[PDB]
Amino acid sequence: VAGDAEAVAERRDEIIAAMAKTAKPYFGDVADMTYLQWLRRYVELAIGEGNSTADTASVGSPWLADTWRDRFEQMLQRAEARLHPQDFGPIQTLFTDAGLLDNPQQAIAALLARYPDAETVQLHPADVPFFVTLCKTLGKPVNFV
Amino acid sequence: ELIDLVTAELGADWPRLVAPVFDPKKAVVFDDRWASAREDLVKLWLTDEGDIDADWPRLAERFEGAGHVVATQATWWQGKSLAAGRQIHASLYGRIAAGAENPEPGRYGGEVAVVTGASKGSIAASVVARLLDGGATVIATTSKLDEERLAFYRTLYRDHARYGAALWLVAANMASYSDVDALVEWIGTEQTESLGPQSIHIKDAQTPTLLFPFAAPRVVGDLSEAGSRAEMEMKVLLWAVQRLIGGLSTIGAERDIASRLHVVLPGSDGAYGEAKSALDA
Amino acid sequence: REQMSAAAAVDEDAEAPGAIAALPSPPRGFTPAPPPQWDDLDVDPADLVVIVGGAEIGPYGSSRTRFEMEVENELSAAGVLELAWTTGLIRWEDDPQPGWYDTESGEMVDESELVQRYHDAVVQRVGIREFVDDGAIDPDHASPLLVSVFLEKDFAFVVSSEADARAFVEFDPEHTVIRPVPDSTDWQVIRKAGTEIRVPRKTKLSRVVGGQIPTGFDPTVWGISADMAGSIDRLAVWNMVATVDAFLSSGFSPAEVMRYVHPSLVANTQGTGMGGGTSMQTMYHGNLLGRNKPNDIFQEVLPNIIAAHVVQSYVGSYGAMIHPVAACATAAVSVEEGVDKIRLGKAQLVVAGGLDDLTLEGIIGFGDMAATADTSMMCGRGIHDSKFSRPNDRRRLGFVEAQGGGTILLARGDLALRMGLPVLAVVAFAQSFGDGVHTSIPAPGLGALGAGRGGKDSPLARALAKLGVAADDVAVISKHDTSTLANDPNETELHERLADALGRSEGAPLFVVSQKSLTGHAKGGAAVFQMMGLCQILRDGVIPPNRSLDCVDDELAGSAHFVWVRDTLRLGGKFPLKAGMLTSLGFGHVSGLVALVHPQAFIASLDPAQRADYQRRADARLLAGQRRLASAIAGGAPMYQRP
Amino acid sequence: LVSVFLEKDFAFVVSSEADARAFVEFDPEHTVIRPVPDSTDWQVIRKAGTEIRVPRKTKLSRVVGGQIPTGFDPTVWGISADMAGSIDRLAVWNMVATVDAFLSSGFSPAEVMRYVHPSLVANTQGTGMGGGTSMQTMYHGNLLGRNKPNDIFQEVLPNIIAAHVVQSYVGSYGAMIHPVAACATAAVSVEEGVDKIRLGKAQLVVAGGLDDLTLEGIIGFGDMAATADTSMMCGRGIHDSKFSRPNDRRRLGFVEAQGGGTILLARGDLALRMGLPVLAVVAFAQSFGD
Repeated sequence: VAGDAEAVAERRDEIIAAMAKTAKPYFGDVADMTYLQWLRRYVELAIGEGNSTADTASVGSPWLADTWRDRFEQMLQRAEARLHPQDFGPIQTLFTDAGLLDNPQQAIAALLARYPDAETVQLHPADVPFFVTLCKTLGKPVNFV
Repeated sequence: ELIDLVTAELGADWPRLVAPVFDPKKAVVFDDRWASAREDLVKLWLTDEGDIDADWPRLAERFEGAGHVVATQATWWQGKSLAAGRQIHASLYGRIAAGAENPEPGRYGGEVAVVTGASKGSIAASVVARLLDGGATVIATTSKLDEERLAFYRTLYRDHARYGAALWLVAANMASYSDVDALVEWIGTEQTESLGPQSIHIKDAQTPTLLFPFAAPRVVGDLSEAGSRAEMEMKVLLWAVQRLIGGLSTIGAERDIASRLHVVLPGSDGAYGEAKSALDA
Repeated sequence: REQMSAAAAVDEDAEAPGAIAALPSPPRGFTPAPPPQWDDLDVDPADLVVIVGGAEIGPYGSSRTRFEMEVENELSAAGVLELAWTTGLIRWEDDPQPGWYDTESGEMVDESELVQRYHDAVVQRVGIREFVDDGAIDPDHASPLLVSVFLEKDFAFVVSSEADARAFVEFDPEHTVIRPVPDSTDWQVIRKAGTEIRVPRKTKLSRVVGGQIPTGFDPTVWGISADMAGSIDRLAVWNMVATVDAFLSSGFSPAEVMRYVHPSLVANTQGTGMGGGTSMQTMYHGNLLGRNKPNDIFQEVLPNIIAAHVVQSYVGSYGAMIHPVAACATAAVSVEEGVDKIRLGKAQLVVAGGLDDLTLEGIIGFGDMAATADTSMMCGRGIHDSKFSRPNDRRRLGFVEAQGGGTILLARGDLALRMGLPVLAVVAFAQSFGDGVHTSIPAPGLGALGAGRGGKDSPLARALAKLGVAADDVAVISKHDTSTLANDPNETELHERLADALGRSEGAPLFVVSQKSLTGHAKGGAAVFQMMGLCQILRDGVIPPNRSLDCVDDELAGSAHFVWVRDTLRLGGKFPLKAGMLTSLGFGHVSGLVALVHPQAFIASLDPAQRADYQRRADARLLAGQRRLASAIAGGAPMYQRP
Repeated sequence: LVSVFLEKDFAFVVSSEADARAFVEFDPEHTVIRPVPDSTDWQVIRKAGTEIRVPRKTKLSRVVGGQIPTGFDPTVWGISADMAGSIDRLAVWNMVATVDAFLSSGFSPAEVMRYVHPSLVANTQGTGMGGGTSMQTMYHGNLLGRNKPNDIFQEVLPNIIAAHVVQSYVGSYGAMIHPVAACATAAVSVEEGVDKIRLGKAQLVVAGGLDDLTLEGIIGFGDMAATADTSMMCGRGIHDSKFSRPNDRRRLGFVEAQGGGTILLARGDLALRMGLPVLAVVAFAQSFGD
């Protein structure tokens, strides 16, 4: 397929099936995702079960890379700044670089406790190129497509 | 030769300090109370019942001089408040209707007052507020008339107005004898504007009774101006106000004899000595 | 001095350690007022005409930004983004990095900085303001002026042929002398005394204030191609913009309508007001100056051909196309003919509306007519630029002209139920009128009260009683109110007569809404402004203010029912609004009434399982429409794709 | 098309100093100013690059058409001379046609007002374009300085034709709808009159429409080229009265004519109750798109 723009959109779904078969899969359609669904899919791809036995950054930190953990904190902070009902001012955020950020499950549940509409409100159309150029940059390459 | 004569004698900025501002096309009339009364009846329904007791006499007494229409609409809101079950609001609208029925003219009935120098947060502004609260016809002068001051005087009227009160608002420099003479001619003879096909009646004719010269001279301090300023402000007090009292006493002279104008002078240790020196001329 | 120096200078600074920015919120659904309460209606939804879509284009752009500036006097972040996208201040590019870029300087703007860096620019570009030329031509071509000089002298010439010289001197030869020049291979005419030559001096009356479209409105950013914008008249361009806005704001395509009904049951009654005044003066100026105008613009300059372009391009409907001209009630008469076509059964989805334009010829003719606001007179009275239009005010001296209009989408309640469509209002009554014998033209019209003959037996009261709306339930009057000396107190008299003809209880208030102070008097496209305003009022519950009012005029004081509003009354669940009344007193003896009822009449007509499924589908379509606008505002996949 | 550039003397007229200054307001960067006290004015003299409009007006002759009878005097009906002078001739023709229809079927609108209420009588005469001759008359008066009335920009509108008809003749308060489709205005006015009667909004509707060919009309239609070219048809050898030949092998476009008229729709109940001459029974009226 590769290198052929029209052939990509021709056999798109076959590529999705083959990547879901292999161990570096695709997302859903990211422009249709909910913020809660977005963060849970990222944690499912990166951490998963806490089951990995290869080259961790330390013991007790489930992230395989510092670029992956600040990837996750920038997605959390844009979820904050996007779902809050204000468009101007600096606002007190959560996630002050702690074990609450080192544990991803309690990080997500602390978001949904404050913002209940993170379960329903879908993703803004300008956060998709944010997410692509966020995954593009200069670190350990990411665990998905 | 003449301009540097005036520069050496009076000052460099003399024509812009003395330049005439007054123009009778820019006079603003604020005599609508029935409309703001109806809108205030609406927003009393919009405000909750918990904050009515905080202003229960004041809200009962704002609607004293109003119309038959405001009375009937107050009874309509009373009926709807009885149907909804707002017992405070029902008695409030009954009180408003009973008060708005009353026809008698107020404390300051027909006292055509002229107040000079009423800015935001000032004693002259509070005097204008109490005169409108009595129900007078106030003529306020001011320096420049723009959007901020227009909103200020409009909210001042719609807050403090009562029975038949009217507020007229003109832009007049209180350091120009041309403006003082034009202002007393305007308060004297009428102003009828005419367009092409027909005419418009604006100002009837007015003879004053009060006078309040609270004219603040100037707030400028970035010029090192004190030598010319120390006589220019003394002009702005003394000869401006006695030219003013001469004109306002003149305009209702031969029409209404035994009708006497009334002046209240303000005197504001050394400032009190300057005030007493301003007095005993 | 010594206890003022201490506290003010050493005032400490405290900044929060978290301190994350604020971003413009993602598109969430509408939050309407808590709806009122009335009983189930025995009316079947086959006998209801509802307003499903609607969009406009005027001095504030779309109806979203116009209503936001109408209520809260300032734009939201989405409105700033929409106007900066529309007026060309911001493009989306992705070659250095995907993001919005500035037009003139080209930098990655931050979403947190959008309002604080672009609010003042769009507030300058948008509103009632001084006439700014957007034709890229010389302003010294179209003005009446008198010249009559007589010339007795030499005529220096150009290289023409002998036949062209002879055809020039065909009219000449009794008033002239002919001399051949072989060096230029022509002749030379030389005319005697009495010969006048046109020496066109073009004057300039400056500072016309008006209600123009936003400066730098680029309709190509919607998706209309450049050759389309160049060849086709700009009224038809605006009509395409408004129509695709209405369909993609209520979440359609016409393809779904063609799936559910036959193409002969869809009509289009967009009667454009005058029809290319700018286009006709462009034709004649190209004819004089020799500009290569197309040789079919005399064919396709006609006012029906605007919506015929709309039919032959976009909707493809075979149905009954009726284009009316009353020149200040075209939208109103198009709406009432669309609704009585639906009352017949001739159609089931009608696209109604109308558009306008002010020309140089328009402003010169209206200045010669002298019922508009004279700029010299109003600046003599000392009124700023944004407050010339002042209806129900003591210092009013004529109307302000604006350009724009739009479209609304009428549909039958059966289609609304079967497709699940967002009902914005329920049309209960739409009607036009004449005025009768008045030979003296400054005598105004009053005969729009024929809708209320008989009291409770009148057809207006009977239609409102069919929908379950009593006489006191009519709450808001969106008056015509052009801010002239004539049409305000008599229209106050007209609504007073309709109120006590319908048998209004004594002292029930009527909220007077008049947004001509906000927009201006777009001539035949004003009823679309009024209907979008009244639909949005019945949605949100708020009442907009008349911000250009200072003192209510005296002779209005006899009206026993009106409430002139000066501040945004936010009626939540405190005072429910159930109906509304428009008027349009058009040019030259024409009047128009149309009532509107809150959409819970439509929700109360049907049965209590289909109402739940209907609310699901309609909310889904509204949300999908506005997030499709958000996808078009950010990424791409533009609106108006042409196969 | 004329474009000549002039570098020479400008002989002038007695104007004021202020009028001369207002003339040379646009000028002063392309010219020289010289005052003349003997004429109490100035004189502008403009350099090279200065173009002057030198309007030559061509003549395409022998247009064949369908005009109104030559010497049609509508004053002989009864319309006054000031009415004919001030009011547009489309509205003049509309008054003629309407009084012809009423006095040919034997009415007055007064009898209609006797038998029904004035809000049940309408007027839906949507005139086709609306004063093309009137608009070019306005602009030619504006250029040449003819003292045109200062309200003709107001009352030039196409609805105002039948609004003159209502404010003068019929006096009906009813639903006035004026449509423009520019070759089916009469048809769409008739179908909107009949479905208003099918509603019950009216019981007597005056429908119709009118047209006019202008010099602008014939020039624009000649540039559009779907009309009959006089040179082509005289090359084919066809006489003056037979250019319009539908369903013929030698047809090459339509012939334009001016006119129109009015018809009077009424409900059968009024027809029976007043005894009116029914000329036809309308069974179906409908418009369509494509």
